[PDB]
Amino acid sequence: EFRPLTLPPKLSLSDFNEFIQDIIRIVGSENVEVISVDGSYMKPTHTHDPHHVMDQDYFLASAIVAPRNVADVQSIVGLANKFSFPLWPISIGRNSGYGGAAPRVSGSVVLDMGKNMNRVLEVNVEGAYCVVEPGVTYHDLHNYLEANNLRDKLWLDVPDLGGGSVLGNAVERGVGYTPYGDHWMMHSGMEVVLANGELLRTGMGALPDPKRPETMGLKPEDQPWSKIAHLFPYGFGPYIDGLFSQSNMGIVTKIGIWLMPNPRGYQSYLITLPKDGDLKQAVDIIRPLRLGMALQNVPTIRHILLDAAVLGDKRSYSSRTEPLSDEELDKIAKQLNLGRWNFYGALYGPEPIRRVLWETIKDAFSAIPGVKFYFPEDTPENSVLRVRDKTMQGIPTYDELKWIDWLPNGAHLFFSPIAKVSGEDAMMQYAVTKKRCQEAGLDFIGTFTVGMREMHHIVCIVFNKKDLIQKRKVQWLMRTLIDDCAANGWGEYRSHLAFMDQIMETYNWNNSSFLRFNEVLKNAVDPNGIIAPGKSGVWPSQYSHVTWKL
Amino acid sequence: EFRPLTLPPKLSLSDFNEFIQDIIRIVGSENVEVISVDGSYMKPTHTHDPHHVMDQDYFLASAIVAPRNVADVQSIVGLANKFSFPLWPISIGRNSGYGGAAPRVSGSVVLDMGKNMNRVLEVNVEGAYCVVEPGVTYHDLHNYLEANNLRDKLWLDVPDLGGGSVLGNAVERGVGYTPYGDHWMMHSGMEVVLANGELLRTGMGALPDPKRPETMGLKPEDQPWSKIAHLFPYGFGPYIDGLFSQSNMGIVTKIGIWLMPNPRGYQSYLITLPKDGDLKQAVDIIRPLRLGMALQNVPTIRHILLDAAVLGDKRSYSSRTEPLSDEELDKIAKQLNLGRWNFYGALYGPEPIRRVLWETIKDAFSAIPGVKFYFPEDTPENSVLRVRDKTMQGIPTYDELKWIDWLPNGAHLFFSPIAKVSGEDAMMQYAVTKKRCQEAGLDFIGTFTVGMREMHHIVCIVFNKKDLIQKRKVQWLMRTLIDDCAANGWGEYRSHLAFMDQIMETYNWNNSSFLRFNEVLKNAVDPNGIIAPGKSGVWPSQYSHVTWKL
Ligand SMILES: *Cc1cc2c(cc1C)nc1c(=O)[nH]c(=O)nc-1n2C[C@H](O)[C@H](O)[C@H](O)COP(=O)(O)OP(=O)(O)OC[C@H]1O[C@@H](n2cnc3c(N)ncnc32)[C@H](O)[C@@H]1O
Ligand SMILES: *Cc1cc2c(cc1C)nc1c(=O)[nH]c(=O)nc-1n2C[C@H](O)[C@H](O)[C@H](O)COP(=O)(O)OP(=O)(O)OC[C@H]1O[C@@H](n2cnc3c(N)ncnc32)[C@H](O)[C@@H]1O
Repeated sequence: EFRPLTLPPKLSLSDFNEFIQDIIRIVGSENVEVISVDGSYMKPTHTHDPHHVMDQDYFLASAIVAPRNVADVQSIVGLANKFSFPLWPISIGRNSGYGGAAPRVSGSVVLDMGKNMNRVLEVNVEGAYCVVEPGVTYHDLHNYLEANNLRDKLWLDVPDLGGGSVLGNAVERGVGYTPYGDHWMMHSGMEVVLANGELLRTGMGALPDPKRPETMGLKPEDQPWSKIAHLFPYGFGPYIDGLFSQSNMGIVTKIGIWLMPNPRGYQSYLITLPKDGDLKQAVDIIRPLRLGMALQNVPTIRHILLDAAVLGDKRSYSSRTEPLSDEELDKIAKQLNLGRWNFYGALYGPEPIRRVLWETIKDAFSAIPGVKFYFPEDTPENSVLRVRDKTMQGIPTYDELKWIDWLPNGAHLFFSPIAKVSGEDAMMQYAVTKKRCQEAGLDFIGTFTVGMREMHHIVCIVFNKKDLIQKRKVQWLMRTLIDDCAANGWGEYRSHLAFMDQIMETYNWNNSSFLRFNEVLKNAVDPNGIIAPGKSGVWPSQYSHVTWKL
Repeated sequence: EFRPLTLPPKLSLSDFNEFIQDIIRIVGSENVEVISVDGSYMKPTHTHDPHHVMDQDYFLASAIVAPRNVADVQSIVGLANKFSFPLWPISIGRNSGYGGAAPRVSGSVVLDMGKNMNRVLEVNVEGAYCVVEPGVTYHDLHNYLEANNLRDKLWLDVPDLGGGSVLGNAVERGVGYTPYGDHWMMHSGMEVVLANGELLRTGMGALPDPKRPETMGLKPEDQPWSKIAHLFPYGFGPYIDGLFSQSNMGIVTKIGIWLMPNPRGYQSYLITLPKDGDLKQAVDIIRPLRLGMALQNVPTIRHILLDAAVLGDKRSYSSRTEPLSDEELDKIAKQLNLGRWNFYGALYGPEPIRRVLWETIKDAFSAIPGVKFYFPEDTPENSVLRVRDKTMQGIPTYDELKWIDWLPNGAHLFFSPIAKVSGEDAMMQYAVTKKRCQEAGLDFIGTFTVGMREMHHIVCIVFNKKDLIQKRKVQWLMRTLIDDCAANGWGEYRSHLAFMDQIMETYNWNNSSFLRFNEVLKNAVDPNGIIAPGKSGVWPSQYSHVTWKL
């Protein structure tokens, strides 16, 4: 196709054309869209940032290509090398709040790996795992399990929503809510196309399945894995798996994810915490309970405005233009039957064991006056618990999409520091975050998701994506929480596109030895710097720091 | 000093002699030894492989050097990059069975990091971790907890002996026997000196601790870590940590390791299995018990001779010079009241929970005919249950050292394939391995250790290090088994010095793609190839493959 809206850097129009002509020859014109519209969650955009904090067309694709299979990927990459054409690989592109499917560098070909590379590759029962291609959503896989009577033997692990890529999310090191909630941790045996075009599998993926007649002359892409590939991550030698999560080191085409066996007993629950300051003692209680396997999963501590926004928009609670007061949140608390904070957990296993745990948990949260315990049955039917009852047993839902509409043309953006699993520290993070929010005039909205020794603090910034004063005030808000949080020893675990640079600039111990060593590994595997340049602040040498850093 | 037995490649007497006087000026002569003796476990050698299968002097150092502090290491690294000198960084060198301290390339300096770098830097109770310099053995750290009555709050996780380096083991991807047995996956935040000489801290350890008067003007090395440095491995960006396990990509100077809080109740146990055959049905039972969480640690499945060898040498069972018959092991089994395979585990937490689990396990294993269940109390003073009942609660011990002395000049070598957790696979592998040991004229000795979805199969080759006819047969055994298991789809998880190249060539999916990529990264970060050339079969460009591989 003829003439695009932004060309990649140093590339003439002539080339872009002799390039996209060559891509069209391989993939067919059906699998190429050249850009010369925000959409929705269900039909996600592949061109730009749908919850945009910078101008709408700031991070913008030049093309979008949907490779049919692994070989088309090698063919594309070969070409990208020949033309020095940056590539932005996506799986589903539902990475909203972090940029969605937009390229960090405008002009890049967005690689729609998920459109056609779709297959649930294997579901293995006795080894309790699955292999997945980029195009399998959480829902795709769920329906795979149901339509195979498999929901009786194995369970999933889902984020808040069901539309996200299984492998896409995992390489982002994202987080879910059962005992198998550490998604990256649950991987074994990845397949990757390298910057140079070669296919690599990792771990025991590197151990070939022994020759037999059935598998002869199969393209490497299409070859089976040897037994232990998806059972043991480490293989032998240096353990390079993690070079492919939050990286531009590779394009991931296959991943193994371990699936949790049906526990033979399930029960979700809600603990409501009356006062705002009950976060402090709550976290303090969750701490020995996490480290000692009374809490089996990844429980969440939600802010009252998180649940409030799922149920109804802002305009239905107050007409005010400024943020909500402390009295007015107690009013939304007493209203919905929730606390200021709300702690959602789940128990897994046979009744005998659930029994003891639950008494231990109840009897621990009892030192907080006015506390209240609910099973899903006890609550209203539109309740958030009644949604997370599904979420913490591996069932994909979409109800939690509703909080994005807490403001007119709603858009979210995550500020995601990590805090100690100590009540003192969590308050500190809160008060530091809560303060700047009120300065930018945003309401505070967030969850703590409870890891073993860590808490992901998801500060949910919603903003009117068509209010230009406010978008700029969020930018100022973000850039400041980052710096503030650092000045207090907190770094963010994951980053939006426009804060990649700054957040990375945050981990500068010993004069940025981490980024330097990272850069070194980038230039070695991607000589011409074509895979996802700029991702996580890692820039190859042909991209000037002065020109490209934000 | 002046005249070693072996110079490194390409390096003159005069050059070596300058390097050596130079190193002496930094570290002091009482930290430098030039070599111009096999030691014990209680005092390990630093020059060569003490359980040598190759000639005794085959893997040999030109000298040992012991840096006092991290700056020393940098200084040394810089001399090595100047003179083109191979380093071989150890912590303790108790890698008996895998080469001990021996340098893969002879003429290397062995860097004894543990001799002075020695300290438990931290033990944090709320965080339930520690920070550890290379020299902190398991016992050392155990003793550190006792001197602060922390034994009552925090528990270790330990390998079969107490001598190993906490981080030595950890970066070899070692294994122990509590809920915390996967040692590598219990690190957070490590410190590395790169081949270039620059100091790197990984993960959150790259977010620096914010400034305050009390820490002003400290060298990088001595600086505190930010609050989330040993709580959250991932940090931000590409996750390089695994690049430093079982590789030559740096010298580790510190590490964080998670510590398990006292569970509040602990019972260990021995289930014995009568027939050689029972191995099969046993493993099928393990599978759901492991996968559903009835089995909380890494339990092991032990071959009779291992136990037997703990209790006396071979000469204490038969004057036989050749392998013990199948029927003789039946005699031995009954002799000390064990089965032909023995299962050891433990239960963690309060009485109510342990009960329910320890029933779930009784019932499951009872399907095996002639089964028998022993708590520690039920067995004789000398028991392996008694030794292990300490081990699966993080107590250092040394009893299991005896089995090394099954044969007159007993030395052990490990063959370490992974197996699925399936009785049918386990049996196939066992059969492949037993057969070959037989053709080699050796007693088959071995444990499976139970990972969640895989089994570590340690075939324990013990042999008489002065028998040359035997040395050669173990050499034939090892190399035959490696291949055999590859032909049946099974890779080795960890390697001895003499088998590193071969093991790697086993992981040759898609025309050795895994090795090649590995070599790229290596050469990038080690322009001069001075860090441990040839570990894991990963050779820098200056080391020609023809000259250097076995
Ligand atoms: C809006 C929102 C988001 C959200 C959430 C709740 C709401 C209402 N709750 C989440 C949660 O509970 N847990 C979680 O991890 N994320 C949460 N989010 C954020 C986000 O929506 C989800 O994480 C979502 O699953 C991520 O989107 P997706 O799975 O579609 O990933 P992607 O769009 O493809 O892009 C992710 C990044 O990964 C890299 N990538 C992806 N595939 C490849 C391949 N195969 N090769 C190389 N790199 C790949 C890209 O760099 C891209 O930036
Ligand atoms: C003889 C024996 C061995 C044994 C065992 C039982 C017996 C009777 N049981 C083991 C077990 O249960 N689990 C396990 O993982 N290993 C077992 N072994 C083997 C061995 O005894 C122990 O594993 C021991 O812990 C290993 O020795 P050590 O901990 O002392 O390690 P090292 O010799 O100092 O070094 C080993 C390799 O690690 C790399 N290394 C070490 N230090 C560094 C630094 N600081 N930087 C970078 N790399 C480092 C080197 O590659 C070195 O060769």
